[PDB]
Amino acid sequence: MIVLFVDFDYFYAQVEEVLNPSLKGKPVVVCVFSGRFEDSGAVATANYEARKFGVKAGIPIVEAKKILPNAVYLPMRKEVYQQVSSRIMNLLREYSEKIEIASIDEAYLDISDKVRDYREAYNLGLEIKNKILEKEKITVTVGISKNKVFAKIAADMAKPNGIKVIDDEEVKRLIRELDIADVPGIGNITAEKLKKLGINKLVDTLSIEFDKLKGMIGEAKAKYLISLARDEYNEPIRTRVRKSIGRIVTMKRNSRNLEEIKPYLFRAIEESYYKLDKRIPKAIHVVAVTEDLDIVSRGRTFPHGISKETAYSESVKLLQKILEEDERKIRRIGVRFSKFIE
DNA sequence: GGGGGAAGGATT
DNA sequence: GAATCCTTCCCCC
Ligand SMILES: Nc1ccn([C@H]2C[C@H](O)[C@@H](COP(=O)(O)OP(=O)(O)OP(=O)(O)O)O2)c(=O)n1
Ligand SMILES: *P(=O)(O)OC[C@@H]1CC[C@H](n2ccc(N)nc2=O)O1
Ligand SMILES: [Mg+2]
Ligand SMILES: [Mg+2]
Repeated sequence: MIVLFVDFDYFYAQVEEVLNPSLKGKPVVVCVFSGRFEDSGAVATANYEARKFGVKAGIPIVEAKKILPNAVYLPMRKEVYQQVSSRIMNLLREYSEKIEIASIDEAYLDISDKVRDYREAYNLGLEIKNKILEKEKITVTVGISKNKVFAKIAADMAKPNGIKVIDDEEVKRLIRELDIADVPGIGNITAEKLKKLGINKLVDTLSIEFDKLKGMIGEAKAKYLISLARDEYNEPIRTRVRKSIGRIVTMKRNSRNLEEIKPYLFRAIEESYYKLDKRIPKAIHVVAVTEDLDIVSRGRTFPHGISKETAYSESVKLLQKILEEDERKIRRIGVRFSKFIE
């Protein structure tokens, strides 16, 4: 089994770059402006020029403008990015039908039946980068290894516009030396608590009693890390669809008033049914964000499809429940749709 | 005993 | 901040 993983370089910022020639060699920061106070919101993506001075995804915009005030700041245009992404993934499909589109900026190809060894895979990867650059002017990084996780790790390593093979000797070395925080699917909440116990490398995961590990990070992550350190991670490359679509918006202050909150909620529904195409969800969640970092939701699932008009009524009810079962005022309001037909 | 569903939590 | 996916828990056949 040979896996070829493809990840798009600083993707939202790079698409803005391709579109706007007046930008490339400068620092570029793609943001989501919550539209509240001036410069309210966060950084979604920054190019490498911007990253050098500390500005990266998830930091507050006002923070990015202190450590790098003169950069070019741009609002997120997710639909533009999604159009480009869709085109590149159709390019990817041509190299393998065994493809796992994991997110808007990355995918896994099972190229086992296509190539006989890592040398041929590396040439294939080069051909893939070349065609994506040619057709879309977008640089990508390719990872190649024996399974999905290590192929991504290879891409993580290959910096931007790179390509890298992690062979079998290399996985063994990586199991012992790679930081747990560098493992796909392991975020900082998980990395930090493990690190306090001295669990810093994948191999350490074997040194700790399974039951303690499961009590810390949960059964799934435990087994996941353990399977990695044991060099027996399986999981084939399979077709993936987006499971949920939704809209969450920030309100201009506001509070508890129903008829005040309702107009935002309604817009989020419009946008969510817009983005759903002709998918048809069976479940709906209304999500509100309180006056703190507190996120509260209420949902309902039906034995059938939810018509858009029906989305309206149910979503108000769900909101009524949130308002009734929580005293804090509401800052942001949204809706998520899931459990689609087929 | 194991879906399924709901509510909260974590990752990108 | 926004979008999405993951984790835990409850209940009933
Ligand atoms: N706190 C965070 C972390 C990440 N993201 C988004 C930004 C990224 O565009 C996207 C995917 O993460 P990537 O690490 O792949 O980021 P980039 O594609 O922008 O750059 P790179 O390819 O170097 O990873 O997740 C976000 O919105 N908020
Ligand atoms: P990123 O570094 O570009 O990685 C994206 C991947 C796609 C799926 C997966 N993912 C997404 C969202 C959540 N909550 N959990 C995940 O594991 O990361
Ligand atoms: Mg990327
Ligand atoms: Mg990515």
